[PDB]
Amino acid sequence: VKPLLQVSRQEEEMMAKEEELVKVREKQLAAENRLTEMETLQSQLMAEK
Amino acid sequence: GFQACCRGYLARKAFAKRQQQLTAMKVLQRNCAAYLKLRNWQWWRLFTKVKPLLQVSRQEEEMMAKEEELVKVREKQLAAENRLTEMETLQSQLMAEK
Amino acid sequence: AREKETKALSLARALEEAMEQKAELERLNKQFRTEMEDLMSSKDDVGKSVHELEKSKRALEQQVEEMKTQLEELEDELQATEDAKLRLEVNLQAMKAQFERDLQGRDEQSEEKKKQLVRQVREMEAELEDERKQRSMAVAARKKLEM
Amino acid sequence: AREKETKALSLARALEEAMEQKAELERLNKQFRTEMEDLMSSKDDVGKSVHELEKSKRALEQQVEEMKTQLEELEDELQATEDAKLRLEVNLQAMKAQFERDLQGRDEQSEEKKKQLVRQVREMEAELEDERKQRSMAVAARKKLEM
Amino acid sequence: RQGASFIGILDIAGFEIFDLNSFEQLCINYTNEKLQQLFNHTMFILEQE
Amino acid sequence: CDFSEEQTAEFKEAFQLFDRTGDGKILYSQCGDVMRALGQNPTNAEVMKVLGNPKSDEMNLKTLKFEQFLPMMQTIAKNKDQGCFEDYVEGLRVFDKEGNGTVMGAEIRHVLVTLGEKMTEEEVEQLVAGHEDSNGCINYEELVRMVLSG
Amino acid sequence: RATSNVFAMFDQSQIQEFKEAFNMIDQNRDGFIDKEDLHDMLASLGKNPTDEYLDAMMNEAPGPINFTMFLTMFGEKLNGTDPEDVIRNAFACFDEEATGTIQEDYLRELLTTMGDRFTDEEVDELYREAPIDKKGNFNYIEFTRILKHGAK
Amino acid sequence: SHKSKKDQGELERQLLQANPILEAFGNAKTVKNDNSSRFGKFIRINFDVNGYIVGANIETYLLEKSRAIRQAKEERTFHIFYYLLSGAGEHLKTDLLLEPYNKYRFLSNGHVTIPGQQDKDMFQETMEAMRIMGIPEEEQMGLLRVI
Ligand SMILES: [Mg+2]
Repeated sequence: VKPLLQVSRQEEEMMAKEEELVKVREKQLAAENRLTEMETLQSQLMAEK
Repeated sequence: GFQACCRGYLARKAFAKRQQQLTAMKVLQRNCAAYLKLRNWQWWRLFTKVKPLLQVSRQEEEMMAKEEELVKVREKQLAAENRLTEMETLQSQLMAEK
Repeated sequence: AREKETKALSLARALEEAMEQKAELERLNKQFRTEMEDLMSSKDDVGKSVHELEKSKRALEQQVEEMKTQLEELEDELQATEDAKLRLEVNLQAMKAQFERDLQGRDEQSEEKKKQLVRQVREMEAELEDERKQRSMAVAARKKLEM
Repeated sequence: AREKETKALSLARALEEAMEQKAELERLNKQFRTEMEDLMSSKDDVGKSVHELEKSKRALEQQVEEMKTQLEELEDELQATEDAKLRLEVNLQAMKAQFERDLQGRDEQSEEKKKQLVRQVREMEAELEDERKQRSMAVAARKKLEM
Repeated sequence: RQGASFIGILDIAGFEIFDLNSFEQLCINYTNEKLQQLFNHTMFILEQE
Repeated sequence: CDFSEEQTAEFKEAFQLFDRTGDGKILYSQCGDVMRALGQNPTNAEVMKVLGNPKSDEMNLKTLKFEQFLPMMQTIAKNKDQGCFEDYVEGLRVFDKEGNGTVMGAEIRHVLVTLGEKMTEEEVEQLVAGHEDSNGCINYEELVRMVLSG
Repeated sequence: RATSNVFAMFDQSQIQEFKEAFNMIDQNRDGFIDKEDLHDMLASLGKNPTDEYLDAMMNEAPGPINFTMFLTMFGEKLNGTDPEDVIRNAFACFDEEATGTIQEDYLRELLTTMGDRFTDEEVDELYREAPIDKKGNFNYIEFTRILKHGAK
Repeated sequence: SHKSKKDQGELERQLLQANPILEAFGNAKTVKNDNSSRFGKFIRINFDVNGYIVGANIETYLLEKSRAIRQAKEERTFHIFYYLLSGAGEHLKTDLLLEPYNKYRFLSNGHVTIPGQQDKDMFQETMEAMRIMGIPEEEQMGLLRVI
């Protein structure tokens, strides 16, 4: 009966939505951290220049 | 004369604020008055304990809301990574200039 | 004069109340005249249509019941429409506050980032401003030597 | 003060007139009701029952008239309420659209002022470096004098 | 830090004479003489200029 | 009365909305603010005048009935010292030292707090709040027109 | 109380939720709560004890309760209440900084002073079960959950 | 910034504490002034376009650092040396290795008092001033350890 049930399909779809959201959210936070750090490196290299 | 106009405007604004805040209070206190008795009613506390079970009967809106959240986050992260790589290449050029 | 104005207002209210009482007593007396002509002239009569008089009374009572049940509908309809208006009012006000929150957030982020730019620019302008004075000193010192 | 005092006292005179007419009708109607009910009481009991039937039927007719009047007044109140609710819904939509426009205005103003700031800042940096060069020239011309 | 205008408040070390005056007092009394010349210049010279 | 009862019915409610005696009465200090809430612009001098020059403590203690408040409103409605927008803009321009249609918010605050019937700093900050620009300048024509039309 | 069509009191979603509730709550699924159906549910969901005294409330809705009667008895106590979102929006008129909280004393003052007034006893009777902070913050956001989805 | 959101503002409260601190470390009792400052300072207070305070900057001049080492026959060194030595608790005396006034030879006159003051209370006042200014206890202890 579980392959017949729709609720399991809706839960699976919600989990897929959440998982892909989490992937893009992790990339968002990592990209923000990387940009901030690298920008501080760039600014320090400007001062050294 | 102009101070009388300003003080009138201020009093009138504060009155309108009181008027809406009083309608909000009427809603709030009427609802809480009904709650005070209904809170203690056996059938209500029974139904509310059943409610988590019947709440399984639910609409699809959270999945599309998560789809929108995904899209917004994805586009922001792509922009952030593009700006990061532009800044990093510029920083490497600053290394060459140093 | 403005005291007399309210004295007159109060007495006008009293006069209007007494006149409404008089109008009601007139209605009563005039109805009682016709009812006394019924009491003492060929009427208060039996059997000829008393089943129809009962039918009319029952139909009137039925119409009162119909009006009362329609009122028991209209009272809840008015209650529900008023409650809908209250939901409208409270959501509208909260929406104005929410849009004010959005406007403040727009300013908070945009102005903070831009003002950080303007701060760095102002710190650079402080150097430009001191360079103005250093140049003025240099040219004044040369004019002091040129003599 | 005097014209309004004369108005107040004339209203008081009218109030006393209405009050005395009210009291006159009060005792007149009490007497008349007593005389009329004695003519019911003295009549035969079935005819007396038909008088109470007609009396109650007339009162029930007035009751149905008052009921339908009240339902008409409540219908009008309900219509005015629904018109007000629709007005609030329209005003909510207009307010939403207005704040949307204001938000787009804030976005465009933020972008425009960011661009203006950065562009003028490039000019400020160029003129700063120009002032650096011209001050360096002034001090070089001084040193070439001192030498 | 975007200050549009400022009020400055100066409180220098006041004019000193001890039983033993040293390099510290020379610099203090020089500063007091400079501030007094600022008063004289502002009041009597810039005014008439 | 020499006044339209249709709005007297509204004034009864708007007066009652000031409720803090627990009944159909309100205290002398409120009288000016209820008159300003009903749409008139009485000066504090006018408020004291119609109240018969009460003492500053009596203002806290003595009270009006609506039957006494209605003629107060009528007196202020029928006769007034109120100027107009075309006058007030000419008054504000006295502070316009440059002719651009703008005046300094700190100047307008200082003026309103110090001259005439002095306003509190809390009131005046609520007045100027939202009329900021990057220069601290208020456009007095629009400030006056907004306050007057408000 | 008034006798209108029952649907006017409830949004379609709310009466649909009551229909679901009653289909779960009727236990011998004859279409009616009887006292056994009630105590069966009460024991099945709740703890081991059963309280026949609750039969003195089942009787309150006359006869064996049809879904229209079940809805009637809930709706007549539930009337005079409003959605969670408008109750949060109502609290927003007082929490001017949108902290999500009002002070315990300040909410007591607000409730006792104006409109159709609460007694201080009724406010304290809210506080005897409402969420509260020993620092004084009434976290009204949680109170809106407790008033509709909660009650532990 | 007096406003509808009426407050005891942070920058106002901190600005008032700056002088008690610089006076504790900078000032000393000479024969001419019991609160002789021994440095010059220029306080620059910055105002926005609305005339509200947004920042202050304190510049100082010519500190008489030599006073730390040696003093004339009725004078004190900088007040903080006496605030610490008299106001430190036994745990602080132990942690900072503090000694009687007669052990130190940089305190040429030993313990010397100022009429109408108590160094043990001025110590607590100075530490409260440092707390209000937001100098954390590790930095306050760093200062006292260097002293
Ligand atoms: Mg059953």
